[PDB]
Amino acid sequence: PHRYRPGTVALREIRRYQKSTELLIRKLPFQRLVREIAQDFKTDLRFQSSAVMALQEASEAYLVALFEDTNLCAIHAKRVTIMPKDIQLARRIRGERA
Amino acid sequence: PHRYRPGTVALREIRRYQKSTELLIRKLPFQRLVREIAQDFKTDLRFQSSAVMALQEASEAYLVALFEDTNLCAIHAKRVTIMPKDIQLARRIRGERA
Amino acid sequence: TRKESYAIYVYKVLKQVHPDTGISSKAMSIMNSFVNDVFERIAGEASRLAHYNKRSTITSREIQTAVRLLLPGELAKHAVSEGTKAVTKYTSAK
Amino acid sequence: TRKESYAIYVYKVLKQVHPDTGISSKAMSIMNSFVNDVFERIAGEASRLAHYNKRSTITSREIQTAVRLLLPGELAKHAVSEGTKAVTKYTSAK
Amino acid sequence: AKTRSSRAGLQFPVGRVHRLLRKGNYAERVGAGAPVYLAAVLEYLTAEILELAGNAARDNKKTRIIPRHLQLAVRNDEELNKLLGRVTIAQGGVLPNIQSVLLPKKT
Amino acid sequence: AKTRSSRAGLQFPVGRVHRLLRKGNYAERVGAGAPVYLAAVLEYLTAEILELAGNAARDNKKTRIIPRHLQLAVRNDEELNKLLGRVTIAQGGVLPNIQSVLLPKK
Amino acid sequence: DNIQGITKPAIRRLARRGGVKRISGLIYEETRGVLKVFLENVIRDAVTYTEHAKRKTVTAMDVVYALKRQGRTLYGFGG
Amino acid sequence: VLRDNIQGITKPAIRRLARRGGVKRISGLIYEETRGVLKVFLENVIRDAVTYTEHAKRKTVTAMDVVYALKRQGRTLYGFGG
DNA sequence: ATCAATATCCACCTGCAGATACTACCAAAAGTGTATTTGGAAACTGCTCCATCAAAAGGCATGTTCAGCTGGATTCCAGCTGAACATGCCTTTTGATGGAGCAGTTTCCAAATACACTTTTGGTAGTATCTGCAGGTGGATATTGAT
DNA sequence: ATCAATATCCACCTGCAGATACTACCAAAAGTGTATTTGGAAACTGCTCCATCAAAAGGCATGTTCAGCTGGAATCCAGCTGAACATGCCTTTTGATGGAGCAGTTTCCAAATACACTTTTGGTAGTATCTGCAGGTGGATATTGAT
Repeated sequence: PHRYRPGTVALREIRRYQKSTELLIRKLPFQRLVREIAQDFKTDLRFQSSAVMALQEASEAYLVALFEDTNLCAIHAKRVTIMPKDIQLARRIRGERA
Repeated sequence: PHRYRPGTVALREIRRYQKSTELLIRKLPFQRLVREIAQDFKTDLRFQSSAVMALQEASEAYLVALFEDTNLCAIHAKRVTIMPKDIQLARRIRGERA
Repeated sequence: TRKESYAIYVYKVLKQVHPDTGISSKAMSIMNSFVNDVFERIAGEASRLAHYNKRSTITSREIQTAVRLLLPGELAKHAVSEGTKAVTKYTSAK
Repeated sequence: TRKESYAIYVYKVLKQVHPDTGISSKAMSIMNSFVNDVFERIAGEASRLAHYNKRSTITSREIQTAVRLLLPGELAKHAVSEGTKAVTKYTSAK
Repeated sequence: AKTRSSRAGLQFPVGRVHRLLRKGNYAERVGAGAPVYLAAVLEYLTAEILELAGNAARDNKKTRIIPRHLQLAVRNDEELNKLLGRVTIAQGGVLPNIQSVLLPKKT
Repeated sequence: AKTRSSRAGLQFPVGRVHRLLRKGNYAERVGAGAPVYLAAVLEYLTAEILELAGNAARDNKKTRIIPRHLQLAVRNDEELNKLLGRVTIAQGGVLPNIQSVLLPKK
Repeated sequence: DNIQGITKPAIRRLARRGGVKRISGLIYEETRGVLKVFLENVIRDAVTYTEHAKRKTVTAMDVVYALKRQGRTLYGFGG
Repeated sequence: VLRDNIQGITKPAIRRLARRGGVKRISGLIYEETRGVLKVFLENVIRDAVTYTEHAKRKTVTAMDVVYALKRQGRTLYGFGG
C-alpha cells in the first residue's frame, strides 16, 4: 500500500505547472462565467473566440501572480498554508482594496 | 514621579500627527539631501525653492503611505512592532521590487 | 505674460455650493491641478477611443465614453447627465 | 482592408541574430504587440516633452529624451547609441 | 453675442476648454459639442469636491477651505478616493486611523 | 530610388514609423530624424529580445521560438523584465521558483 | 451557478503555478470572489468600448484595450 | 562638499512619519532601512526631474520638472502648478 | 543501510498541424521634385529669484538611564488539509449547418475648417484696506496610572 | 474606588500674513458672419466566423476515508525598545546683496507642410509542399519512503 507523504505530491505539482503554460481553468466553464458577467452590462452580446481567450489568459496570469503574493504573506506569518487574510493583505497592499 | 506606560505616548503621538499636515522632516536637512543626490547626477544645478518643497511633499506622503502598509504586514505577523522585513514585504507586493 | 487657471470659475462654483465659504490660495492651487488632471485624463481616453475607431474627430460622444471609462459608478452617472444636459441646452440655442 | 504588422521586419531581425531559428505565429503576434507597445510609450513621452516645452515638433531630440526616461539603464544607453548611429548614417547619405 | 458657456448654461469656460482640446493634439478635429460636454463634467466634479470640502471645513469650525479640507473630503468619499487613488494633495495629511490591535487593554 | 531605412542602415520601416507618428497626433509636426531614431530604437529592442528568446530556444533543444521562450528571456533579464513589468505575455507561464521554506526538511 | 463552475482543482492548479504548497479550505470561495471582481472590471470596460463602436460583439481588441487601461497590458491578441 | 546628508533624516523625523502612518512600535533597524528606501525614491524622481531639466536646456530644476517626474512614476502631485 | 513502488528522464519514431514557398494581383504606401510657409534657434537683455551671508535663539536632536512588556523560542495536540481512490457527470472535440453582423462600398449633407473682423475679457501690475485664524494665555475637564 | 500628576479642551484675544477690493491697461481670447471642404452616418449586403447541435469519448471533477503534520494556544524570559531627563547644537527666521539664468521681443533661414507625379511594396490570396516537435513506446535510473 504505497502512499506519498503530505506535501510531496503538492510540491511535485508546483514543479509541473511552473514548467508549462497551458491554461488551468476549464474553457467552457470559463466562457459561461464571462458571458454571464457581461450580460449584466449589455444584453445579447457575442464574443469573438479570441476575446474570450484574451480574458482567460489575463485572468489566470492575474490569479497566478496574486497567489505568489499571497504565498509570501502566509510565509511572512510563519505559515505555509495560504488563507483568505493572506489574499486580503496582498490585495490591500496592491491598492486593489483599501 | 509620574510615568506613562510604554505605548501611551506613542498613541498620543499618532493621534497628534494624524491630526496635522505640517512636514515632519526638517527643511534644511532635506534640502541638502536633495542637492547631494542631484549633484551626483548633474553638477552645477540650481533648484527653485518650490521644487525642493514639491519633492519633500512627495517623499513624505510616500513614506507615510509606506509605513501604513508596513504596519499592516507587522500586524499580519501578529506583531505591533514594524521591522525591515515588513517594509520589504510591502515594497515587494507593491511591485517596487517584486 | 499670461498664466491661465480655473480660479475665477472654481470660485464661482464655490459660492454656489457654499455662499459664505472662502478658499485659500494653496487650496485653489490644488483645485486647479485637479481640474487640469481630470481634463487631461478625459481628453486622453477620448483621444485613444477616437483612434481605436479610425475617427479623426472627438465629439461629445467620445467625451461621454471617456467619462464612463474614467469615473466610478456614481460620479459617472451624474457627470454624463450634466454633460448631456449642457449639450442638449447648447444645441437648442442659436 | 489591409492589416499592417511589424512581422516582416521582425523576422528579418531574427535571422540576423539567430540565422537558424524560427518563430511561431503566436510568438510573432507577441513581438508585434511588443513593438506597438514600445512605439506608443516612446511617442507618447516625446509628445508630452514637446508640449511641456511649448514645441510643436517632435524631433530626434524628443525621441532621445523619451528613450532615456522610458528605458532601464543599459537598455537605454545602447538604444541611444543605436539611435544616434542611424540618424548620423542617414544624414551622411544623399 | 452670448458666450458659449451661457448658451450651455455653464460657469466653466467652454471657449477655453474647446481651445485647450485643440492645442493638446488629441485628434485632428474637435466637434463643437466636445468642449460643452467636457466643461460640464469639470464643473460638476469641481462642484462635488467643493461641496464636501466645504462641509469638512464646517466640521472643523473653519470658514476657509484649506488643503487639509480637500484631503478629508476626498479620503472620506469612496468614489473621489478611487478617482484620485494615485494622487497626492500637498499639505493634506491623512485620515485619523489607528488599527484596533494597537489600542490598550481589553473588552 | 532608395528607401529611408536602407539609407539609415535599418530593417525596420522608417517611412512607416514616420507615417505612424503623424497619424497618431503626438504633435503638429514631426522632424525627419525622429522616425529614423525611433525606428532604430525599435529594431534594437527587437534584436535584444529575439537574441535572448533564441538562446532560451536553444537551451530547450528547440529551433523555433515560442511564447514560452519570450517569457523566460524577459523575466530572466533584469532590465527587460522591468520594462515589461506591467505586461502579460500570453502562453508564457512563469519562472520555476519555489520559496525555500516550502521544500522538504532533508 | 457559473462562478461556482470555476472548480476547486482549477483554483488549486492556479495556486500551484503560483508556488503555493498548502491551501486552506476557505481559499476556494475567496478566490472565486476575487476572480469575479477582476472580470467585472475588465469586461465593464471592454463592453464600453464595444458599445461605443456600435457593435454587438466583444472583440479581442476591445478586451486588450480594457486590459491596457486597467494597467494589465496583454501581448498576443492584436494591440 | 555635500557628504552623508541621508543622516539628516533623523530618528525622530522617521518616528514622526511612522506615527502619521499609524505606527506604534518601531524596531531599531527601521531607521537605516527607511533612509535606504527614501534615497532610492529620491534618486528615481530627481533623475527624471533633472532629465526634464536638461532637455529644456536649463540649469535650474523647476517645481514643474519635479511634478512631471512624479506623474511618470504614478505619483501625481497636486499643489505646485502640478 | 536495505529495498519495493513510482516517478522521471531519455533516446528514438512517426504524423500533422502549421511554418515554408512560388506566382500573381494591386491598392496603398513610400520616394521624388517644386513651391510656399513657418517653427524656433540666435542674439540682446529686462528682470525674477536663487544662492549666500549674518545673526540671535530656542525648538528640537542626541545620548543615557531604566525597566515594562513584546518578540522569540519551545512545547503540545486538536483537527484540518493532503493523498489516494472509486464513480460518473459533463467538458471537449468538430463536423457542419443557419445566419448574425462585422466589415467593404457608395452616398451625400450636417458640421467642421479656413478666413476676415469686431467686441469682450481674464490676467497682471499698482496701491490700499480688511479679516480668518494661528498661537499665546489661563483655567476647567478629562485621561492615565499608582495604590 | 480614591487620588494626584498631566494631558486636553476651550473660551478670550491680539497680531498679521494672506485674502479682498478697485481702478487701469491690453493682448490674447472669444464671438459673429461667410465661403469652402469633408468626415462619417446611412443604407445595402457579401462573407467571415460565432452560436448551435449531435454525442460517444473518458477525462477530470466530486464524495469519502485516514492520519500526517501544521496551525494556534499557552508558558517562560532575555533584552529590545519606549518614556523621561539633561544638555546645547543647529535649524529656523528676519533680511539684505550680488548676479546667474530664465524669459521676452525680434530677426530670420534651415526645415517642414502641401501637392503632384512616378514607382515601389507589403498584404491578401491561392495552391502546393515541407518539417519541428508534440506525443507515444521502451527501458533505464533516480527519488521517495518503509524498514
